[PDB]
Amino acid sequence: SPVERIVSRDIARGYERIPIPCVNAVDSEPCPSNYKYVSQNCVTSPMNIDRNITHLQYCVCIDDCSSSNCMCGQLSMRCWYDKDGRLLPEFNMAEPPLIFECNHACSCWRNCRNRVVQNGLRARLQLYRTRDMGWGVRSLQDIPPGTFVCEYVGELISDSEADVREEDSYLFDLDVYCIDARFYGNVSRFINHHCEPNLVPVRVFMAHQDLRFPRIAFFSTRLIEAGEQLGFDAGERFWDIKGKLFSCRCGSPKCRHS
Amino acid sequence: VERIVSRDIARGYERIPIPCVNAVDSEPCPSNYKYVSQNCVTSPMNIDRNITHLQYCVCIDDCSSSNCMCGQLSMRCWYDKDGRLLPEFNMAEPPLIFECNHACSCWRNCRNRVVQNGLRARLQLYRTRDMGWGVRSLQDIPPGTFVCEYVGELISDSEADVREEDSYLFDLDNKDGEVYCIDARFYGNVSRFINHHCEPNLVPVRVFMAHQDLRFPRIAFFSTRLIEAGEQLGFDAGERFWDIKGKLFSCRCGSPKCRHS
Amino acid sequence: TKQTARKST
Amino acid sequence: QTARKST
Ligand SMILES: Nc1ncnc2c1ncn2[C@@H]1O[C@H](CSCC[C@H](N)C(=O)O)[C@@H](O)[C@H]1O
Ligand SMILES: Nc1ncnc2c1ncn2[C@@H]1O[C@H](CSCC[C@H](N)C(=O)O)[C@@H](O)[C@H]1O
Ligand SMILES: [Zn+2]
Ligand SMILES: [Zn+2]
Ligand SMILES: [Zn+2]
Ligand SMILES: [Zn+2]
Ligand SMILES: [Zn+2]
Ligand SMILES: [Zn+2]
Ligand SMILES: [Zn+2]
Ligand SMILES: [Zn+2]
Repeated sequence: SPVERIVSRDIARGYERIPIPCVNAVDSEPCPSNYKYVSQNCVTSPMNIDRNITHLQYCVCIDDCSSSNCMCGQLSMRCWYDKDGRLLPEFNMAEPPLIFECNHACSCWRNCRNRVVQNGLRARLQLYRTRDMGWGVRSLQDIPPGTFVCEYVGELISDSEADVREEDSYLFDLDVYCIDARFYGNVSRFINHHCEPNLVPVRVFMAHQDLRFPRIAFFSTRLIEAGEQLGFDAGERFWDIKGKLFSCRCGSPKCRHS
Repeated sequence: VERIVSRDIARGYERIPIPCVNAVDSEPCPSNYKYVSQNCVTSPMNIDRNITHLQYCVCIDDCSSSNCMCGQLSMRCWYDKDGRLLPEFNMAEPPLIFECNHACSCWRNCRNRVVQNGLRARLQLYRTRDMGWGVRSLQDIPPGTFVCEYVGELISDSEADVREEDSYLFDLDNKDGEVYCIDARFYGNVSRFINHHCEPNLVPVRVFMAHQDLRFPRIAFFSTRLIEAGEQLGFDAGERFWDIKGKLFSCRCGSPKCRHS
Repeated sequence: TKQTARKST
Repeated sequence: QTARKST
């Protein structure tokens, strides 16, 4: 195969806190550009998200929000983040709770314990050309278990609108409303499905608490070694449609959709 | 003698701390409002954030050419390489500024992005001798520099007209009809504490960043001259302020050219 | 006028 | 009748 070619230094055009380069050690496919990279969700037609600041629940903590008196930890069942911003080992990755991070109505500081997803993407990720799966995303560094990796970002749309979108490859159900990353998306639109995934999606609230519109944050379910491809389970709602077209090629010996 | 009564009124929400000091009396840091670093709403304002409604540039450079659409909307791009307004900028009659946005083809570090990068200057909330709290700069600020944004709760003209506390109301438009206001009484940033001065060293400029809903400009204060380390910040609150307030107290800005005393 | 004081640009 | 990913 070819020497690895750098096809973009940063697909995010400087919108993330580190670059996300795109490389291709496989073929002559250019940097994918059939979409607009956005680092945070957007709308076309109005969604009418409740952003009334008086509707936020918030905490009155006088510490770093690591005590069980933190309202925002109570809304999350407990604050699940350790000192390093990783999910505690007791976090239920099979059936995650809703996470309520602290917000601008809370009395606590911007650096309190209960603020991880709102700080954005930190890990060094790379869009790369796979052999048999199109584009995929890898980590350039070791990512310990329980680490916030990236958010599924895109265009917030209604259920009805999602049903008439010609392309459905980039649809994520909220739980109804959807995120479509087809026209507007971030790096997460390129993550492939894996039957034994190293990422789990968690529903998170931050600047608003409109329960119709959780934000989708991927956390590592295990140590992800430098070089490894990122993968999450796309779910039955996906595979029921896409299965009639093509089979899963994740190569797991515990694969469920080939 | 000066006491530091808060190391940061912003609780870490700004890029640098904004300390509060009191060299006058025994008042603690003010706490009867909520500090917020960006505008909020209570009642819905329904700002048009349809991403397909944005006008944007297709620049292949750093947006320093006269082809940049966003510069064109601004009349021209007014920022130099250090992000300060060009000397030709009309501070008596500022144009609307349209910075680049997330729909533009350019990178996040292009020339036409200043107010969206937020407050940078080293500011300090302090107790004045006779005007309550004021805001000073802790460092020299060259002319044409973005100092801070007037941030608060976005409300209609109608609602603003019945707010009993009107010391922190800022009209976004001077016309009749459908118009909006920022109230920094209950939610606001450091700008809520800036006093009126009859010869101001700040001028408010209307700016568009993430959305271009002309009903909701954001209010960015730029320096009109070199502001020296230690100087109090001031802007001209205008006639729609003093027409009400001047019946209650006179201006104490101390300017020899004071117009409201 | 208006009823309440407004700063204006 | 479109594919949606699921949390
Ligand atoms: N486990 C898997 N097996 C086979 N194809 C997959 C897959 N995961 C993702 N894909 C492909 O990628 C699409 C999801 S979008 C993910 C990025 C995509 N590989 C790209 O090149 O842009 C799917 O509809 C399918 O075409
Ligand atoms: N030039 C001036 N002369 C007299 N009072 C002023 C003034 N500029 C501001 N103020 C006072 O401050 C109010 C505007 S809000 C500015 C912050 C205020 N000093 C505070 O302590 O919270 C005015 O209504 C007036 O009460
Ligand atoms: Zn708390
Ligand atoms: Zn909180
Ligand atoms: Zn907190
Ligand atoms: Zn599989
Ligand atoms: Zn441009
Ligand atoms: Zn632009
Ligand atoms: Zn630009
Ligand atoms: Zn005066």
